[PDB]
Amino acid sequence: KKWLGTPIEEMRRMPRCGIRLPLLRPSANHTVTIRVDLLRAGEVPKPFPTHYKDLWDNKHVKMPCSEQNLYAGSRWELIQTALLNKFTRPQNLKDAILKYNVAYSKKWDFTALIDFWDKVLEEAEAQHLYQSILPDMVKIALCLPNICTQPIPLLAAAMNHSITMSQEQIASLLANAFFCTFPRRNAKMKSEYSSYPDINFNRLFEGRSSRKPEKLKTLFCYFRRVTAAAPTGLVTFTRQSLEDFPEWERCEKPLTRLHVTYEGTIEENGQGMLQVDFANRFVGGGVTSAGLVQEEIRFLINPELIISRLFTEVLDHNECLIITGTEQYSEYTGYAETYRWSRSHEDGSERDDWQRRCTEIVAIDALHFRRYLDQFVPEKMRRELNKAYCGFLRPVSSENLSAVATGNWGCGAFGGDARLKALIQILAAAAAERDVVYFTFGDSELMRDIYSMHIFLTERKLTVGDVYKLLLRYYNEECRNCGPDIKLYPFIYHAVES
Ligand SMILES: Cn1c(=O)c2[nH]c(SCCN3CCC(C(=O)O)CC3)nc2n(C)c1=O
Repeated sequence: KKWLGTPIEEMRRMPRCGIRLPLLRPSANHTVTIRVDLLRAGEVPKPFPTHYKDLWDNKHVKMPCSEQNLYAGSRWELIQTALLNKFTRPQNLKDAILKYNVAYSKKWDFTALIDFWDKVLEEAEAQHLYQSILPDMVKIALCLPNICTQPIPLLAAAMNHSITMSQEQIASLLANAFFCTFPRRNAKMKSEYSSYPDINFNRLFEGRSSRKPEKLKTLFCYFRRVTAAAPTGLVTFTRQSLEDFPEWERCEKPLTRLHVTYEGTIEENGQGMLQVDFANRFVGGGVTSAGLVQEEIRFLINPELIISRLFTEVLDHNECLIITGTEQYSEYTGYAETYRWSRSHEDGSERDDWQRRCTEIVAIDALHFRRYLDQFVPEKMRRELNKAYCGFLRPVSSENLSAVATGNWGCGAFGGDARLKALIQILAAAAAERDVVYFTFGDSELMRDIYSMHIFLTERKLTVGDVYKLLLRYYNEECRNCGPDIKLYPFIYHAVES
């Protein structure tokens, strides 16, 4: 069988399962950068306010077009002069970017940008790039003060706050990131913003990996689309930080339903579900540098995700980032060394009443384990449970919650055990009262094992706490004084049947 458990057709999805959205309005915990009274399907949203307002401080994005962005001369004037030149060769673009980044002219390498333009693209593609795409990217970047007129607060640690902005505003900001115009975001030894991810794209231009051309094709697909015809929708970015976490050993909740399959993907087969991003604590991971695994791929085919890096501080253990409304612009094949851009993608997702695509993605960062046994330590298991729980919980009735679409979170490079991490997500979803749709990405044996454990536990009516106590026993009996002699799932079967 290609899938096991509850049919996926019986799982809840957006928009059909959602509650009527309240009226979109700014508030103390919701920044809204567009005119809600003029928001209409198929119309480009109007920025609010009408005239640029600047905030240059430690609570807001430092905009490149700020009159306080100085070097004293105006850095924004310098950016304008540098970018409003014909490009005909990749060195022209390098030289332009470095005119307002002089301190980094010896530090930033542009080999991948030069190789892409000169050595990957055929002549006609290169010509289209410098005659049409790059000039159009410059124009939308330089339009920033007319597009992003409202200060953008930082989603800082411990903040429970949301930003809703237009896809068009995101395009202007991402064009600026491409041209590396965001100030104070560059120095390796920075104090300010040291707890924020990279946003400027300079590391996309360095080195000779065969990955970078594929990353650039994926991003230029997006840039070509959104400069040719402005997207009309909205995107919400919500930082969520919980303080009340379950007493896992005493939770009497039953497990919820499971669909597990070794075929399909989160982004295609989990349409309308809560889609997990296997994130780095710096959201987006290496998307703007060398990474090209699950999180980076998603940030490339849905580039509006990338802008979360402009304003999202590194996630603490009790926090996540929820992004609603990003659009898929590319299709791809493979991953890492085999990742390839395939073609442009026309997103068919419905939009909700806030004109957001009905696509909800949650970034939750797993721990990186130096030693395999480290992850069975109770404090580490509880950490992962609470992280997933924070990502899944919507402080909303269970009937209005979509299923969670996820997979082997934190496995591969971070050393997580897929069978443990699957069980941890199942418990967290149960506590948040959501069903689970689990993609094993080609591993048929894992699919069978997860299904078998799930139905074993549910048929015996074990609670979340019952299972968590079994994890603690496994640690104590097979890990603390110990790889272990007995694997986790066999241990559980034996303990319960005994
Ligand atoms: C359910 N699910 C996935 O699990 C998934 N994984 C990926 S790429 C992950 C390749 N990465 C390479 C380096 C390795 C190391 O360095 O250890 C580890 C693994 N795309 C995915 N999608 C779309 C999906 O739906």
